[PDB]
Amino acid sequence: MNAPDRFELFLLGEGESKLKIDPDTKAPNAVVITFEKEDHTLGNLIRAELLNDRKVLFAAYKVEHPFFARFKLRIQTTEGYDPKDALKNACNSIINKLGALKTNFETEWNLQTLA
Amino acid sequence: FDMGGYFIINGSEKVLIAQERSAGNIVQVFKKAAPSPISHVAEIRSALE
Amino acid sequence: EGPQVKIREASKDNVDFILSNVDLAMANSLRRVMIAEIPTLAIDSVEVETNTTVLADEFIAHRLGLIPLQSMDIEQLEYSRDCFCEDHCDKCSVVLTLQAFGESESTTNVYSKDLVIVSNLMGRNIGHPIIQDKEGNGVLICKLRKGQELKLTCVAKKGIAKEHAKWGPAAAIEFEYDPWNKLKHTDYWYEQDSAKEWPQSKNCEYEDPPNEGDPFDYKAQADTFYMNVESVGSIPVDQVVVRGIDTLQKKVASILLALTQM
Amino acid sequence: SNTLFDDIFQVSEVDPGRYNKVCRIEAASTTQDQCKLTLDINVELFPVAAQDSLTVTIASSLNLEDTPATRSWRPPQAGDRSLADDYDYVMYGTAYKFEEVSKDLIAVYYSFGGLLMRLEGNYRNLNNLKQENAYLLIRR
Amino acid sequence: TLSHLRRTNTPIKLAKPRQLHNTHWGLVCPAETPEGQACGLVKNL
Amino acid sequence: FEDESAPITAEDSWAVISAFFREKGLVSQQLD
Amino acid sequence: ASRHGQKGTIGITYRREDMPFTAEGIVPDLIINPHAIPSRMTVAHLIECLLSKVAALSGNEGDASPFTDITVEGISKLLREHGYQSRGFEVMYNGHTGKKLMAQIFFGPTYYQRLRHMVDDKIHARARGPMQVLTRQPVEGRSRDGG
Amino acid sequence: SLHKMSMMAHRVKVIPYSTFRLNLSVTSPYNADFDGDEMNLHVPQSEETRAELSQLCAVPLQIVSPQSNKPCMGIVQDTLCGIRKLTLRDTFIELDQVLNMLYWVPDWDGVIPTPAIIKPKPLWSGKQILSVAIPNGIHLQRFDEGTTLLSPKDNGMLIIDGQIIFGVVEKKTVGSSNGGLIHVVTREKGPQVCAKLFGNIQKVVNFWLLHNGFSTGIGDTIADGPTMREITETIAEAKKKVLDVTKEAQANLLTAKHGMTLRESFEDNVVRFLNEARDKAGRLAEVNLKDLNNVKQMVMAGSKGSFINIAQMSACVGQQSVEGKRIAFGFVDRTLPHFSKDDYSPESKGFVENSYLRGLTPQEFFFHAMGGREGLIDTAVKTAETGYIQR
Amino acid sequence: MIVPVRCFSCGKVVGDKWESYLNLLQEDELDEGTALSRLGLKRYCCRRMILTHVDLIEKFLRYNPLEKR
Amino acid sequence: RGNLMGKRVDFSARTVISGDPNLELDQVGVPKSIAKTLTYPEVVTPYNIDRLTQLV
Amino acid sequence: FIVEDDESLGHKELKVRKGHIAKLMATEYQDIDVEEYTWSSLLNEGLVEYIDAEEEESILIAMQPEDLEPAEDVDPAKRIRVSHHATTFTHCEIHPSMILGVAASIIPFPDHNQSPRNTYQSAMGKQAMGVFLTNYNVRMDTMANILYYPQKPLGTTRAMEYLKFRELPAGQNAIVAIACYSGY
RNA sequence: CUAAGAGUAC
Ligand SMILES: [Mg+2]
Ligand SMILES: [Zn+2]
Ligand SMILES: [Zn+2]
Repeated sequence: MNAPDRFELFLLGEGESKLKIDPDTKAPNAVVITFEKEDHTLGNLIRAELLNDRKVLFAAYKVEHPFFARFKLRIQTTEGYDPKDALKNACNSIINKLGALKTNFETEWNLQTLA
Repeated sequence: FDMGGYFIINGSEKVLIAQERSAGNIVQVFKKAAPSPISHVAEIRSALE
Repeated sequence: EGPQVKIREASKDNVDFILSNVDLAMANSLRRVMIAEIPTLAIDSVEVETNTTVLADEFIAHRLGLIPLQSMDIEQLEYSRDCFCEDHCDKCSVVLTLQAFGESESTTNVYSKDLVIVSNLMGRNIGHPIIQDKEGNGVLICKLRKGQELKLTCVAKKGIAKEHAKWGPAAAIEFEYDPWNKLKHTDYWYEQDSAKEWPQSKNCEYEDPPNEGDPFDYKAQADTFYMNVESVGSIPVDQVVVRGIDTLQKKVASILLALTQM
Repeated sequence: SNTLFDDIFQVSEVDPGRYNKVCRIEAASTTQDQCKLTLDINVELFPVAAQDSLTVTIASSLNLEDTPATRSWRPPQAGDRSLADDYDYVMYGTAYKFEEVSKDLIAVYYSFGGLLMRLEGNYRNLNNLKQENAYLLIRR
Repeated sequence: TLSHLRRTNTPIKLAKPRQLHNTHWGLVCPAETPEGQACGLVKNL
Repeated sequence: FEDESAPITAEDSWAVISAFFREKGLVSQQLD
Repeated sequence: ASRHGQKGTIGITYRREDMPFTAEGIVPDLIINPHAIPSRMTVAHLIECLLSKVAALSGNEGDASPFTDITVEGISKLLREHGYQSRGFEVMYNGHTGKKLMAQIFFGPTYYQRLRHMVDDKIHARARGPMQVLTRQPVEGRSRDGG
Repeated sequence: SLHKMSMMAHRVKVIPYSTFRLNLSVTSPYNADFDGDEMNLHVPQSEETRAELSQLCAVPLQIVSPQSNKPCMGIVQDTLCGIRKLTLRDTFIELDQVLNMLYWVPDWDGVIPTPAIIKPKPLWSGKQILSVAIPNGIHLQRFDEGTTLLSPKDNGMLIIDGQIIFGVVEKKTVGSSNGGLIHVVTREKGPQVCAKLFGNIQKVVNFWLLHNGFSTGIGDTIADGPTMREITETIAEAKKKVLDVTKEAQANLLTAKHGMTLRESFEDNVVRFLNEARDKAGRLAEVNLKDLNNVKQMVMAGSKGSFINIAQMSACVGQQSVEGKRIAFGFVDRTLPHFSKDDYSPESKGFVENSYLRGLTPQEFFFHAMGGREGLIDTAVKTAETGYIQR
Repeated sequence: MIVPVRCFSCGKVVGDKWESYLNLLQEDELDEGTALSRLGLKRYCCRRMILTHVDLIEKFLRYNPLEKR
Repeated sequence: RGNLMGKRVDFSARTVISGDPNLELDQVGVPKSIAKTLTYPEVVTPYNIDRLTQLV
Repeated sequence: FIVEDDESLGHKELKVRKGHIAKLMATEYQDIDVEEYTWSSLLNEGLVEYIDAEEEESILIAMQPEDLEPAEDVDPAKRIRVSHHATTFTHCEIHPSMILGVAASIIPFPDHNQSPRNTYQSAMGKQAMGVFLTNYNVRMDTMANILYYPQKPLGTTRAMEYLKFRELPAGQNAIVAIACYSGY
């Protein structure tokens, strides 16, 4: 009766965007980015790749409520480093690693004969 | 699998719950309370089937 | 350069491999994508013309939605939501038909091999119900006493396991790391001796056992994950892994595109 | 910045208690006959055994330069130089009691996130310790 | 249905009928009775 | 088993119980 | 509810990828709170879970009759022979991050009943509606849009 | 709705499912579970009623009850257990999990605390992260049994300026107890800050317990062989003492305690012996249980369970009593037809020497059923009578 | 009622193994565990999916059809 | 007792309750259907003309 | 069960022996050619007896035959039982698990539970959803609830195969984890 | 519609 449609887990609704960025006032050079129609699958990966960065002072994420498929991600970097740039670098690193893994798995599978 | 043991009254399945009672033709002796002038009462609920 | 993979076993439905030189987050994200995010074909809509069976209409519709269907070329199919047709067309759906009658004095079994594709597949490799057993009969959809009939038409769209588990091609995914507990990510419950009471995993043979005298290594991270991916049958298991990686990469690329466009 | 205190102690006892990663050690100063120490240490991260000589220092800051936490902690960047570079086991805590054990002896209590330390000795060299935050540095 | 077809009701003295008596052994279920007002009064064979 | 007059075991009593429920049923009292 | 008076409603539902999983990829159908166990002392629930795990592994049927000489020791030995921890604990991994859970989880099959009390037969709200003819007060019952 | 706290003003949050949703901490004043309980909602229809509902009946204003001048809401269930596990001395948290837990606190000021251990690896302690939730400026000092200014057992509690100096946080600190953290915070900073503290503690501890995990199993009710042997020896010694007292009474050598008959004194002695036997066996079993035992962990945190639960599940269920007496001779001079006449032995009159782990013999099962039936009957009669008295 | 199409927990397709399972039990006189292992059901989720099924549809098939053609 | 000391009322709801660790202490989760059924009368003011018009 | 002197063995023993069990087994297997041996045959030959509460006052009952009839290193895992140290039995319980009713006979390991939990389950299993009859499709009942996939219990009692619970189950075997996962 | 009864949830 009150159950929401399942496609609301991954389909953007009317009048909302995938990302929204809000400057954070608690600490300098920090932003909070709300990802809509996303969950842990993306958040944990992005956060860890951000934490691999050396100029990122703080990186965390949280899913405030399981009912809604959205999560908040707080990023704070050193002075002179745009947190949006940090997010871009983390995403580019993730894509490069996944491409390398896809290539390696394809090569390893082609080496098989019993499949 | 239906086991029966019920009636069909106006299309409704009706079951008779077993009603518990005290047995008849048995002498039972009971002590009475202090205020009452009778101390013990032996009674039988006589009945003939 | 990057994450390294070495696969132990390969089959038609199972691939057992080792994923080394990779972060725990990346391995877990890949596992989650394989479980939930890979597109697949499955029956979505059912029009029941005749049903004199002993099963309810939505009972059979639910069973039909759970029938695995070939999804090799599912990328060439469109989602019904972003197709310009009215309800369903040939660019976004596959139409199957089931028509069974109880003409035999014995029970007649309605299998998934009886499903017949009516729409024009346009050369794609989608729609055919997946047959695995040796007898050649697929899933046991229903049973018919003599004289009973079942006529119905199914429309199958592409979907993901997030919308409904019937679109999941992944079945179970074994996932393990650090079999010897050298990272001390668990504290083993025990009564007398933890080592004796906890059976060793099969992957313990692939790592060096701890020396029992060395100090705890506080700098070591988690890598070298042993993963075993099973396939329901909708797509080959190697394609399951490859499409999971592709889907995760597409998600991250979409994040980048949105960030750049805004 | 400058070491508020420093000495060399010998450990006489290590008590695991009910813990698996933390042990409480009692130590006696090898030079002074009245300075003694009790300290909880993450033995998993820094093993300690009985009859072990430990150089123990209490400082007000880790930067080599003199003092000019209220500032957010940051991961140590490559090339950063700090007092901790000269020691093996560094903790950061707060003083929470200055007990007067006797006429000459005073004891100072420190808490490093729940790991407790009690340093007792004559007040002539423990005077530098005051009610504030302090770094405890240990080298074997 | 099976439980309903084997149900006994006791209409409701100075006794304590709600208690599970010793003599109830093997004749009525030691643990099967409503939690409401009927506790102990309604029994099952 | 082989001996006809051997004493029964705790496992044997279920056979007896089965026979009872073959002749009586669950609602024997109502019908009776 | 289980067969031991462990009634409860569904708090939330998680998809498979969010549930904790064992090394074999098995995820639970249900997760119940540990705190339901100690106060209620439903040991039979745990014993039945262990016996069900053994029976599902071996293909037999667990004989859970009351006054038999079946002990947790024997069930544990049989479970150990099958290659699992004798007390039913399994090393599980957090669904969100994939990291090992510091604590091992009691895990196994258990028989549950769906009870007749569903929330959709109980939810009821009333702004304004039919009034009783005598007292001019709201009528009684959700079947009558009562107050 | 037996008291004013069972009717409180809440703020609406519209959610997409068919049940009312409420914080775990507020269930105690409502006496509400989630095993099918239903609750009612009333909407004020005017600004005056709205205003006085928000300013007099609001949940934060009800935190400290006039009933016993102590808070009525506290940390309960998972969070309680979790917090005890989080504040142990052993608990240490790495940088990534620390950043997550810090971000999970809504009002966190945005500064990362200096880790308790800086070298060779930056580690934070559980107390350090939990102290972020506690508002700045709170002081608390409680001394448990045997705690000194140094805590060898880590018991007691010392919090200075909102930082936990020492002590394992458990029921006595964050439960609905007088002088606890809830009481101090509400009396110092106000009800709003206390409600915010509830939220912060719940969020952080729930996240940590999510990523740490907690379970319980059948193995948690098992004591090793030597402890079981000692428990059996204790039970046997108690049965021997009961037999000796029975022999003295049968020889008539027992003298009646003044104010009671011979049989009453004998029953008192037997019941005392069996009760202390169950207590001793339970104490042995509890001592045997390791700190990793999950039932022991829940008892120590105080979230659920007690010593008697451990004793009954692992050592011995104990003496079953009906109407305050041992099981009566329902048959002529015997409790069941499986015993001889005039048998006053512990097993005859309802002593359950087996634990729930071992299982009950048929006689013990029936006697336990009689005890449970007495409990249920008492529940029904009690609720009726207490309702009338309360009205 | 009738054998489920997929295992509830993991999602392995077990609706095509009911007839093979019965054939193994009857024709080959295998015990349940060996038959389940032979069919490829290794996780105990699938094993309980197939082992505990009760095929009620047979009973439903005994009654004469309501609408007979 | 049945009609004066206590009586049935309008603008009331009832349903099953669930726990939510992600709700504040003073918050209550309300089903969307119930929120759509129960109503509050807000007087039209220059301060709330816009949002009330939008709701209408 | 009836117990007599049985002078041949020199001690009390059940009147029933392996031969009667064999005949009952043969009759049951034939039902699923020999002379029929039914419960009435046991009744007529003086093998079993009907006892009410009044007659039960004047008899001694053995709980189980194998442990209480024969005249007198043990497994520590087994529960403690007393021999009663008395050999004058007149009857033997056919099976102690038969003291339970229809609803309580479904509980697995009821002797390892607190009694109020058994009472709660007895009350709550009548509200369990299963298949009440196989002909539900031809009955126009006011309300009917049916599971799609009833499953027989993995842990099952011996008494529940007389209650047809395996034929008409009212539940499912769900994979359950006991964990403080998310606080929900 | 009204009334009576039965079963039931916390
Ligand atoms: Mg409740
Ligand atoms: Zn289309
Ligand atoms: Zn499975």
